[PDB]
Amino acid sequence: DPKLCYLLDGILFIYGVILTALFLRVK
Amino acid sequence: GLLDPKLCYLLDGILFIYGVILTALF
Amino acid sequence: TEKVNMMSLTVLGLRMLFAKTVAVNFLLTAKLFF
Amino acid sequence: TLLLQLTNTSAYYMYLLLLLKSVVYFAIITCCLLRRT
Amino acid sequence: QTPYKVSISGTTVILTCPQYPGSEILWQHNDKNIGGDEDDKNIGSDEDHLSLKEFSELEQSGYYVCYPRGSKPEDANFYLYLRARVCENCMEMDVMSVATIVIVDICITGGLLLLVYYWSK
Amino acid sequence: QTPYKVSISGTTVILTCPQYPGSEILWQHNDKNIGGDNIGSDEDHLSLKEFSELEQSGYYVCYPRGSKPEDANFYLYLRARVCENCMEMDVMSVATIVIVDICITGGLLLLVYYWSKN
Amino acid sequence: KGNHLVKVYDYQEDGSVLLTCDAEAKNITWFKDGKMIGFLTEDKKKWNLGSNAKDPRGMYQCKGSQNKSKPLQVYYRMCQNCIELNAATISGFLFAEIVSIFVLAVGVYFIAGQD
Amino acid sequence: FKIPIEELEDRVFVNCNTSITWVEGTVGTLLSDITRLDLGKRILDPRGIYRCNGTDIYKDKESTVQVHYRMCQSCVELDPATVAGIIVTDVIATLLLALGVFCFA
Ligand SMILES: CC(C)CCC[C@@H](C)[C@H]1CC[C@H]2[C@@H]3CC=C4C[C@@H](O)CC[C@]4(C)[C@H]3CC[C@]12C
Repeated sequence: DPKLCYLLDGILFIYGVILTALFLRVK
Repeated sequence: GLLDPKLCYLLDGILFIYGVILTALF
Repeated sequence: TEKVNMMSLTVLGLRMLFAKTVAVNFLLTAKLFF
Repeated sequence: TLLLQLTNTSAYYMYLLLLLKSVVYFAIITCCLLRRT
Repeated sequence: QTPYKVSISGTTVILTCPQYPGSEILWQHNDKNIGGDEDDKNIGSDEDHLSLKEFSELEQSGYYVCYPRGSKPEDANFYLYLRARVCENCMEMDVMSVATIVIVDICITGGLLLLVYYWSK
Repeated sequence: QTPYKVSISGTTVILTCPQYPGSEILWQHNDKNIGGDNIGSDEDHLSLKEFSELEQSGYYVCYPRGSKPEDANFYLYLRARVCENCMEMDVMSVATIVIVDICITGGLLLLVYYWSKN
Repeated sequence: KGNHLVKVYDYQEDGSVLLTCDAEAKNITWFKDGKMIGFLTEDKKKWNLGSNAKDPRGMYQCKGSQNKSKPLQVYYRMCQNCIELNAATISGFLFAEIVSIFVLAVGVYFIAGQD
Repeated sequence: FKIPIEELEDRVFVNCNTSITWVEGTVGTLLSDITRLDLGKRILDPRGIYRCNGTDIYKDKESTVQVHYRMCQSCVELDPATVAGIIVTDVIATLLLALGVFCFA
């Protein structure tokens, strides 16, 4: 279960970073 | 002990909120 | 059981502080680019 | 409960390492920024 | 009727018999005197309560009674039997506590950030 | 004189008492004698795999032939629990990992930064 | 009996272990690998070593009215620090490290631009 | 009459030779059996006040004892050598985040 938690955390973290990049580009 | 529930849903919860706010603003 | 629980609490706190630090670094890099 | 402890300490080492790398990136970032500004 | 109050913090343990709050009361441990016996000054009684340290699970965890002056231990029918795995500088917190502390951290950092941002106009 | 040396590797443990150039070596645990017409017990080699904490612990003696197991210099208490493929790390390990991490990340980041600057 | 007065105290479910010897004497001291670190005063007979998670070790000796008796050594392994080294976690090691350093390189690449 | 508290490997029990009366605390699960009460699992922190009278030969004398177990499996060992460091580095982090965001305008 901690393995799944860390994997999900990393995937969602990368998604957050890329979406911050895309949002800050469109401003 | 507290196991995953204290550590799994806690930070995943707030960061999920971060993604939702980001999507709406964009 | 006692030692394990503090290990979990410490790793959670350190993960939170990691998220805060990465937000800081993103903010700084974005500012230097503007 | 031993497996939980092993995974816990592995994650703790992971995150300490990630903190170290984030600190070095902050150091280079702030050096460059204070040089430019 | 009034139940005994027990407070365990670190290793020191405080034990109270609140039946008689207007006077002093001695203490017993399976009709054997303990505390303040000119030796082992760590284990000692108080004016109204008990104060023990270096608590052991194997020994010193049995039947306790509070008794007035010159009173047989079998007079009072309200005894005391407790068990404790004393954990020095080590308390118990449940998941709502850590959730609230994390929420407090988020609230304070967000409030500080919003305040400095608004202050900068 | 010298303490008994133990080097636990993986789930297998190792131990012997080599304090003599030439001498007879035995091994006793609560005055038992097993082996000689699970446990690895040789005439000069002792080992044990699957070291269970509960059923494998206690006292150990390594004393040459010719007497009872009550004259050797000292005993040994070995309350040990071991998992499958779990290396244990200590002060020397963490410092080396941190310093090599610094070296690697600094070198690669400098390389990419300089290459990107053109 | 057998010049082996030192005996480790067992049957303690808590996080602490003890040792004792059967000898009567006054103002007894203890030896750690033969050095003067240990001391025992009156009113106390069983000496305390420490928790089993602190990984204690070394030599320990007890003596009484008899001359210098025959010591013994203890060893402990409870780590609470060992890390997994199977293929199920080193793969995560490498994935996390590579992803993080790649993100770092992307950031520094973009930083090496405007100047 | 001192009431004896028996203890199995993972069961905690209270036994006395008359009806046991509940006034405050936790019983665990309701028990229809008389002259015996089952409390609950060892790791449950059972708190409670239990009251039962004397026996037939010991008629007309009450016997009330308070039972508490502190055997915690959810307690945390608090080390001051780590919490101080983590709180001070969090303070530094928020200070410097405030500095960075202030620099933004
Ligand atoms: C994860 C951290 C450490 C590094 C991630 C890199 C981030 C901070 C970088 C990579 C590329 C960058 C973007 C590149 C170009 C632009 C366009 C400009 O008009 C506004 C800023 C903006 C939108 C930048 C914002 C910051 C940015 C998204």
